[PDB]
Amino acid sequence: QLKPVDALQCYDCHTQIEDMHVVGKHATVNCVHCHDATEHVETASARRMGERPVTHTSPEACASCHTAQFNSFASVRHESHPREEKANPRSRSPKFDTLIGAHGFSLEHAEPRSHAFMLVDHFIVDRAYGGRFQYKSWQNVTDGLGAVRGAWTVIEDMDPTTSDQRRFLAQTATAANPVCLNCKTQDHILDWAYMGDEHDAAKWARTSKVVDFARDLHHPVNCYMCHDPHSTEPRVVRDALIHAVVDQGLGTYPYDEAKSEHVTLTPVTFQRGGEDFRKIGLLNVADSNLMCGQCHVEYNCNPGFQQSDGAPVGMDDRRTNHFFWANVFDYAEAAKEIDFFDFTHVTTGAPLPKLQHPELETFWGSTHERNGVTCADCHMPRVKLENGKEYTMHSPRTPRDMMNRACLNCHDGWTEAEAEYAIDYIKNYTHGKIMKAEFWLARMIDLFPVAKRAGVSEDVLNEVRALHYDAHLHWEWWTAENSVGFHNPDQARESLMKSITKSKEGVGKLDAAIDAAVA
Amino acid sequence: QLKPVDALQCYDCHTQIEDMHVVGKHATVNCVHCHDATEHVETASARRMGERPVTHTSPEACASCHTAQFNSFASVRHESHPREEKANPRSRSPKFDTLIGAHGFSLEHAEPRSHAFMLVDHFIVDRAYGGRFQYKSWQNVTDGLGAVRGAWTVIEDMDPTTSDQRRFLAQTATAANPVCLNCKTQDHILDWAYMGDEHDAAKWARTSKVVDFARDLHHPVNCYMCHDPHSTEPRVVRDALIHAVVDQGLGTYPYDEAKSEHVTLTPVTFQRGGEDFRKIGLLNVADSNLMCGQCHVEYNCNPGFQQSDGAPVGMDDRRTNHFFWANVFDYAEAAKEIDFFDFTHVTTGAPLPKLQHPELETFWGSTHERNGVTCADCHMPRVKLENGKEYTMHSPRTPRDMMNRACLNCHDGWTEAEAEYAIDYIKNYTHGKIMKAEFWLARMIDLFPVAKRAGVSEDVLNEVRALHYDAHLHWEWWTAENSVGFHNPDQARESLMKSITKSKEGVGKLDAAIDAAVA
Ligand code: HEC
Ligand code: HEC
Ligand code: HEC
Ligand code: HEC
Ligand code: HEC
Ligand code: HEC
Ligand code: HEC
Ligand code: HEC
Ligand code: HEC
Ligand code: HEC
Ligand code: HEC
Ligand code: HEC
Ligand code: HEC
Ligand code: HEC
Ligand SMILES: O=S([O-])[O-]
Ligand SMILES: O=S([O-])[O-]
Ligand SMILES: [Ca+2]
Ligand SMILES: [Ca+2]
Ligand SMILES: [Co+2]
Ligand SMILES: [Co+2]
Ligand SMILES: [Co+2]
Ligand SMILES: [Co+2]
Repeated sequence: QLKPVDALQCYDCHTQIEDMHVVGKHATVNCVHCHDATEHVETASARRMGERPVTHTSPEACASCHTAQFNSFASVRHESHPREEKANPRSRSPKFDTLIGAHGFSLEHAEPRSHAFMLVDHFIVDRAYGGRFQYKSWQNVTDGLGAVRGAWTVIEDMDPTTSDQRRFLAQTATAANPVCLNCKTQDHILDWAYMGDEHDAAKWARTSKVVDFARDLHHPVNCYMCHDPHSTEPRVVRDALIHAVVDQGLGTYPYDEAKSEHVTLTPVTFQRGGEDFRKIGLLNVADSNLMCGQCHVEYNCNPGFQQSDGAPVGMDDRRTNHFFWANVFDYAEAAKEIDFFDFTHVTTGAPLPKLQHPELETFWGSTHERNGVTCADCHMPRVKLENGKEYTMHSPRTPRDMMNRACLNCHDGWTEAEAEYAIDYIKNYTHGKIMKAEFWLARMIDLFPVAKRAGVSEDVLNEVRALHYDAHLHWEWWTAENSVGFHNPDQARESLMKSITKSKEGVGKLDAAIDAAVA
Repeated sequence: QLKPVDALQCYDCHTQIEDMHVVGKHATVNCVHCHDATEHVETASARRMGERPVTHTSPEACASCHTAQFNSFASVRHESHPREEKANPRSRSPKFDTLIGAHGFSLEHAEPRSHAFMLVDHFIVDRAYGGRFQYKSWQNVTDGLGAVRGAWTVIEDMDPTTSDQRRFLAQTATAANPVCLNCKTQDHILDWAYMGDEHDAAKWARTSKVVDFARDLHHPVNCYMCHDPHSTEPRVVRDALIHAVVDQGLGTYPYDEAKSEHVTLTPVTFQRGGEDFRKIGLLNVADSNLMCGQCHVEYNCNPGFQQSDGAPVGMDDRRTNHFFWANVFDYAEAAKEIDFFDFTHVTTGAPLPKLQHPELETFWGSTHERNGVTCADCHMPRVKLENGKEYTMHSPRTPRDMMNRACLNCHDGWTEAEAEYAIDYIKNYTHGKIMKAEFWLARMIDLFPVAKRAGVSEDVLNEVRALHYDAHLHWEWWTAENSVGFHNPDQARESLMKSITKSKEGVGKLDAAIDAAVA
């Protein structure tokens, strides 16, 4: 090889970048590391892009100076069970098939594994692209580094000649859409307007042909999702998160006004031909809660339906790219606010929300969050070295693998066995309430066809359908959320007991109605 | 089983015991645990003992209520190399046979092993009783609990019919005498007057037939050596220690007057027929430096000779039970204060001191000692229990076995590997200097016969004999001291460098004199 460009020349038309670049810890880092802009420079004016310069979005673009963080970022935790289906007695949600009915998640919902695989896994999961995309080889499942280097080096398209979403295997679904990708990659960061709105400068939008968009995307969880590449400063880039914090007025910590003042997101808008195009959110502190909260939150990234009239809410509507940014007890109200539900249960006919990994919103208010602990403290701490610069690890994983750093540094009276035991006590307890919430909800769901077939009245079914909304929300939050209660045990406990209460109620109401109908 | 005695009835005559017993943590502990005094009570007067009560001196007498401490006390560290001779390229003093000459230690000087064996190893070492006492079987070498229960359960006497010290094997010596036993056992605590003086009330004294004494003795390092059995309070019982510290006013920390004020021995004297018989030294705090310094010090416990006139100093003289109570740099002067040396080197003719394990006097003034660390902090810490009362371990051993407790609790920036490495750095460095001090001293010694045979003058010989005393002292201190410099690395270094300097001077004078003599 690389030959530096004259950055001062760049600054002549890129004051917004200069202001970020010259002030930060990348002041000495030349644009050529991340951009090829020779023809751009030859052809541009301050008012005309000329040739579009290339922006290198590979995490490997950072590995020439930050190999340690890159290597950690690419690493694979073999102990994290790969491709393990949750609808399964060995996993999170043994009754998930009954509970979720014909939702796309019924086609496959595996447990999470290492970050390196996130784009790949998104592409190949059975629910996403109808089986269109597949590992080139079952051997490829191990290759975290190959995945980081580019999805398409390890997976393949069954039919590169067509772009339509269809099933290639009988038990697959085509739930993927362009919004999904925002939590898998930011390769498209310069090609996607804020919120995924259609925009003249945006190749890709909420309404794009997701198969064509998929083909343009390569790298998982880009290094620049958390670090501004020009200033180095901590940031978020995820549109829905900025929208929640800023546009919705909710603040960084919606349940703590002081903390929302202590931890700040400063939006920065970049323009195209003078029009607002894309945004980022500069953090005043490297708050991993927000960094991780770009993805580990409950969201819409899918069409749905309006609670008011059942009208479809398709990808063209911003509500299909939305963070609720709310705890489990506020979720129903948040969803009601945007007049939105995900799906109608196939058996019971109840409009339902569909819950996805609400780790941040669960973590809010927990003792750990109340005390200033962030996701990275337990999942992504600094390495420990007798004689080394102690950099931050970059592939988040269970604190079980690093108990001294993750727990024992703070809990200095405990042994590693005790700390793990405290984890398991909570997880076990919660999992037991999940099993009971599933038992009861499944009972209620199973009673629906009996009720309908015995001629139970719409009024009664409609009451149960209402209960089903809260029973479902207050169960699924917990199979969706991946800490099995650890992140907020009192909350998991209250919520799951609520789900069970609702479900028992619906069962009693169904039973009474069936017995009456039959009498 | 045991029936409690009427303590009050004892207290009528035993007023000092009452004072100690009723006020401490053994107030509820009946005399019958440690004494069988029925015939005594029936026969005693205010002044005559009458029938002698039995005192149970086994550590096992404490085990009924202090099992944890007893079990730890009896435990055996297998990794402490057993019966390993120091005069050995694999051990402390490869040139020891040259350096110590005809001294008794030349018959055997093994490295220390676990406390449980101390009395047995004293009885059976080749230098002690002419090989009279032997393990009943080589199998018995592992039996630490057996040894604690009584030496004579695991060892035997080659000739119970005679009491004279003589060799039963060709390469043994009969170095033992009754003073030795004070650092192996206190079974004889009621049978030995303070200092081992001949005394009407003492069955055993400095001048006793040691073989007869030996047969009267059973247990190692009795629990009551450090704990008063009546009050439970920390104490010492070793006469020569109390003599140094209290009688001679040298203080518990003779190099630190302020510390000697803060750590104190309060003498308590017990009489027999109204004359002073035995003493203990009650500690104001449980300072294990003083507890351990009952044994881990440099001492006389052997006949020797006067520096002034060469006259023998036999067991009758109190100097044969003496704690020098001096660091390596003050030792020569302390030996002069008692006009004493141990042996004449068989080759050089030099009067020499014989140095034995001066761990405490080495420890004085070390960084750790200065910061109030004690022997037990590194060698006998509390056990660590997740869920138990954490008692003190009671078989002292290398901190290598228990680094978290011994080192890493105070040195929390260090890993176990780092703390060991620091240990090894000092031991290696020190060992290196001991090997060089050996090389030079041996070279000096070996030159003496060449000098003598060349006709070198007594004046030159005498001057090199004076050098030998210090060359020896500043060498042997360190093979005697079992930490290989760790206890005081800067002192070991200065002193070993002094030994070397003296030896090189000695060699230079002998070489010059031999050269002149031959020419
Ligand atoms: C004026 C003569 C320019 C100079 C000198 C440089 N750039 Fe530029 N650049 C310029 C314009 C008018 C635009 C378009 C802004 C808009 O309204 O859209 C750009 C764009 C970029 C981009 C983004 C391209 C994209 O994918 O949207 C990059 C990464 C970029 N420019 C980099 C860049 C570099 C590294 C330069 C020095 C080698 C440089 N530009 C000079 C105008 C001008
Ligand atoms: C890697 C460490 C980078 C270096 C060094 C430089 N740039 Fe950059 N740039 C980088 C990325 C990954 C992106 C995508 C957007 C994001 O925020 O991550 C960009 C973007 C730009 C743009 C477009 C900004 C916009 O209007 O949307 C421009 C104009 C730009 N970069 C210019 C630029 C210049 C001039 C640099 C040398 C001073 C430079 N970049 C260095 C990554 C990296
Ligand atoms: C060398 C040519 C680099 C490239 C390519 C990338 N980074 Fe960098 N980074 C570089 C330097 C010399 C420094 C300063 C280090 C220091 O000691 O001050 C940095 C710093 C960072 C930081 C942290 C700044 C801090 O707060 O300590 C980050 C987060 C960082 N760099 C990120 C990063 C990313 C994401 C990159 C790929 C887009 C990247 N760097 C490339 C040198 C270089
Ligand atoms: C979107 C770009 C994400 C960001 C930002 C963070 N995470 Fe993540 N995480 C994400 C996905 C899509 C997955 C599943 C990946 C797959 O292929 O299955 C994960 C997974 C995890 C895990 C589990 C890893 C394992 O060993 O199973 C953890 C512990 C995790 N994520 C935590 C985490 C932390 C602490 C983050 C901030 C530092 C973070 N994630 C950001 C998506 C994204
Ligand atoms: C950010 C708000 C995300 C959105 C948008 C999408 N996903 Fe996601 N995904 C996210 C996280 C934090 C995780 C790990 C936690 C968990 O429940 O696993 C995931 C995980 C996946 C996985 C791996 C596990 C699995 O379900 O098999 C896949 C295959 C996946 N996600 C696919 C997927 C699809 C198809 C999406 C659009 C409909 C989508 N994700 C969006 C974060 C986010
Ligand atoms: C959000 C999920 C992140 C992603 C994506 C990347 N990094 Fe990171 N990085 C993150 C955190 C929480 C931290 C620690 C910040 C703190 O002050 O506590 C870091 C730190 C760095 C650094 C600084 C040195 C260090 O502590 O290791 C560098 C140079 C860095 N990160 C680089 C980097 C690279 C190269 C990435 C892609 C491989 C990358 N980061 C992604 C959070 C996140
Ligand atoms: C320490 C108090 C933690 C905080 C801070 C965060 N998490 Fe956590 N998480 C924690 C535990 C003990 C567990 C269970 C892990 C185990 O081995 O049993 C988890 C689990 C997760 C997971 C699933 C990981 C896995 O099972 O391998 C994820 C995806 C996760 N946590 C994410 C996450 C987020 C996003 C956080 C900030 C909002 C966060 N965790 C903080 C402990 C702690
Ligand atoms: C007065 C009639 C006494 C009574 C009542 C008890 N004891 Fe005694 N004892 C007495 C004398 C005069 C002596 C000699 C020492 C002295 O204090 O002058 C002793 C000695 C002992 C000893 C030490 C024995 C030894 O081997 O040296 C012990 C252990 C002892 N006594 C115990 C003891 C007990 C337990 C008594 C109540 C059962 C008791 N004594 C009563 C005088 C008298
Ligand atoms: C073990 C826990 C004991 C208890 C209970 C009692 N005694 Fe004791 N005693 C014990 C030992 C090991 C010794 C030897 C000396 C020493 O200080 O360790 C003694 C000594 C005595 C003596 C002799 C004191 C002297 O003049 O030399 C007497 C008189 C004595 N003990 C009395 C005594 C009484 C009356 C007790 C019940 C109240 C008692 N002891 C309990 C061990 C233990
Ligand atoms: C039961 C009949 C016991 C006999 C035999 C021995 N000890 Fe004891 N000891 C006993 C009790 C009930 C207590 C008090 C426990 C408490 O903490 O309240 C003790 C205490 C001690 C102590 C500790 C004093 C302290 O400062 O904490 C010591 C050092 C002690 N005992 C020593 C000891 C010895 C050496 C024994 C054999 C001679 C012995 N004890 C026997 C109960 C009993
Ligand atoms: C206290 C001042 C002691 C006197 C009196 C005696 N010994 Fe000793 N001995 C003492 C300690 C602290 C140690 C461990 C340190 C060491 O140099 O090993 C020992 C060790 C022994 C051993 C075992 C190692 C060995 O030398 O083979 C034996 C066999 C031994 N001691 C015998 C012995 C003899 C024969 C004594 C009178 C001449 C004698 N010891 C006195 C402390 C003390
Ligand atoms: C000196 C070399 C000792 C020998 C001989 C015995 N013990 Fe001990 N003991 C010693 C120390 C340094 C300590 C810790 C004191 C402190 O305050 O830190 C102890 C402690 C005890 C206790 C108290 C409870 C505990 O800490 O474990 C008891 C009950 C005790 N020791 C009993 C005991 C027994 C039964 C012994 C013979 C088996 C014994 N001690 C010998 C030092 C020494
Ligand atoms: C005289 C009764 C002693 C008392 C009081 C203390 N120690 Fe000792 N120790 C003594 C001897 C005679 C020996 C040699 C034993 C043998 O048979 O060889 C020892 C040995 C040790 C050792 C070495 C243990 C090993 O595993 O090799 C250590 C570390 C030691 N001693 C330390 C020590 C401590 C800390 C003491 C006070 C708590 C202590 N000893 C007292 C003799 C005596
Ligand atoms: C911590 C700062 C210590 C203090 C306090 C005491 N000792 Fe020590 N000792 C220490 C070390 C690191 C070593 C070397 C052991 C090793 O494994 O390398 C020793 C050694 C001894 C030994 C020989 C033990 C053996 O090598 O197995 C003895 C007999 C000994 N130390 C005795 C002792 C005494 C009596 C103490 C108080 C005067 C004392 N030590 C304090 C570390 C420390
Ligand atoms: O599909 S993702 O949100 O788990
Ligand atoms: O001989 S003793 O002092 O080891
Ligand atoms: Ca959702
Ligand atoms: Ca000596
Ligand atoms: Co599993
Ligand atoms: Co999931
Ligand atoms: Co050895
Ligand atoms: Co020795």
